[PDB]
Amino acid sequence: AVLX
Amino acid sequence: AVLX
Amino acid sequence: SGFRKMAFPSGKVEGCMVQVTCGTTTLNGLWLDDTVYCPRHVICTAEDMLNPNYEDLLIRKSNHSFLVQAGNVQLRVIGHSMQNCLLRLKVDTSNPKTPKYKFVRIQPGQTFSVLACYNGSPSGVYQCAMRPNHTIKGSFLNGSCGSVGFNIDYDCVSFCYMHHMELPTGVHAGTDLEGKFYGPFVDRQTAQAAGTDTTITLNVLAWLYAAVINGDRWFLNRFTTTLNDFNLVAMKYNYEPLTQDHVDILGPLSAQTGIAVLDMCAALKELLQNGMNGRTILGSTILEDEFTPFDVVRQCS
Amino acid sequence: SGFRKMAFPSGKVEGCMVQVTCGTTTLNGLWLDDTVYCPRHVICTAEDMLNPNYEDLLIRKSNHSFLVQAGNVQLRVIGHSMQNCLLRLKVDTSNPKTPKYKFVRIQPGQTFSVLACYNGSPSGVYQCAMRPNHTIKGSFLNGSCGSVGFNIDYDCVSFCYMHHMELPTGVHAGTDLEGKFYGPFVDRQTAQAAGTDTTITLNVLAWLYAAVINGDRWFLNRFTTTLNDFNLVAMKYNYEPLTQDHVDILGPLSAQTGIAVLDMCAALKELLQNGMNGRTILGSTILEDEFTPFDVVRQCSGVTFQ
Repeated sequence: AVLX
Repeated sequence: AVLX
Repeated sequence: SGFRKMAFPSGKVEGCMVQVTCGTTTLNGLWLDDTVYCPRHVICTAEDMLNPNYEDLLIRKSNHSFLVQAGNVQLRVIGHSMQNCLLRLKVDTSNPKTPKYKFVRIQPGQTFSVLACYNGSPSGVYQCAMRPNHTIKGSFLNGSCGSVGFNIDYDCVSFCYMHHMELPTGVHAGTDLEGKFYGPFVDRQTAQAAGTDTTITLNVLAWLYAAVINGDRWFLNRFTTTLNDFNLVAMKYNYEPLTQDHVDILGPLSAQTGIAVLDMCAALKELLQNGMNGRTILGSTILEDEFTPFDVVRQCS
Repeated sequence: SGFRKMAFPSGKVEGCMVQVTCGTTTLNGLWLDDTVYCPRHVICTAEDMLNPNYEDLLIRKSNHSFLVQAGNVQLRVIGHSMQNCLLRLKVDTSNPKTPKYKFVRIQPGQTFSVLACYNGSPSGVYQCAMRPNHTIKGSFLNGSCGSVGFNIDYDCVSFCYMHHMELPTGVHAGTDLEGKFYGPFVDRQTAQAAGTDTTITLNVLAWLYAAVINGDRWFLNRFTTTLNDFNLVAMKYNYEPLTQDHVDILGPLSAQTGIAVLDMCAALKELLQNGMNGRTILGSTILEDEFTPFDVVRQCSGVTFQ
């Protein structure tokens, strides 16, 4: 997952 | 047409 | 990631909305500096609506006959005049919430956000496109007239639409902020019909670029086409003809995806001829045409 | 007439959006009175994000290390702490634009508006639903974390979502305004995946009621179904099981149109097994699941907000  |  | 039918944030416009009442008729108005703009048909009664003469009706009014309210508070009208299908009311105080703004007339195929209002109060905001036949597929109940359509760039609001009418097919008609109608419609309650609509080809291509940018790719193919071959097909399906200017506009998205515009056109050509067959693109089972190239670039950066 | 998915007017929320920056990490914050809320992962620069010990990583930070920006104005941070996955900054100025508000945790299926922000600048607004699998299908780029979702009731903003991350499938995950994630998700750049999702049956039924309210009623039939028989069919099409609680929620829409919920369920069942056959419903070729029963009432009733 990408911390946006 | 209806004036809205 | 993701792709949504996105509207501009509506706050700067919310602070401009007011209520304009004449006798038993209430509509929304737009309050910028010391002027309130609203549709002129605010001065019509039931009887006056089949065939009003706004010059007659207007001359029979004074400043005092217009009830303008910002929220619960009444604004003193000290002036009035007509500019095409709009009424302009001068009031004796300025809207401190007035944004940097301008009035612009948009072209069919372009998009804008609508702040739907009733009694001067915001209800919702949605994004839409000006159809090629000059109508909007809006969501408007009784009393929504005077609601405005707009775009925002930096901190500047470009007002492009004010709502006036609903046509018998249930689509919507209005003017720019000089009171000039989009399309050959007039502000009277006679049967008026919209021209046959058509699909905004340029936007459909932009939306297919958006699809590709978000991983939806099945519709692409090895083929390419020429402008003329593409047009001969799209026109069979009631798609607007595509021009070189439109091809040029798709350039940046072309570069970003590594798909040539005419390659994307061939993809679209096969879609029109073969249908989608159960499949979806960005969640849709039909080709979306209410996103411009600039919209796609903005959202998919 | 017409029927559109609409966002709430976002002005009241726009007035609360600020910019929060730690080092080279810039994201958005929510300024209410003298507190700024934002994702705690703002404190992470570079690859800290793999398996951050936020508790300790935070202990090192000082107040002056947070650059909070509202318009052209830098807000002085005079306090900071963690609440679950949110950072809480206390600033020396209570936000003059603070609307009446409320923090709520919403249920799967429920809808809300999202004000997408970058560098503290509101950029776009759209309506969406909390999916049954606890994600949202949003549209967010880099720097959008801290963007919030919300509803409006009369004059009160109910904040219900703050954005934290994008999952491998391109969908999104985040927290309530207490910092507690929706779903089993955690805020680290490890491998996490969304569960299989289902169609929000309650909302489809609401929308079918919307269609009927708007005179779009060709799909209605003279039959009914039991709840169990409906679910047996609908679950094969990947629809959420329909409960008696859901049936009761549709009560007001059922009363208004005079159509019993199970009679409508029979319409929906026939629609699933047979398709539309070229026809449309509220102009859509697809069965819509992002309008709640309440959304339908609010819109068909011209509800406004003060």
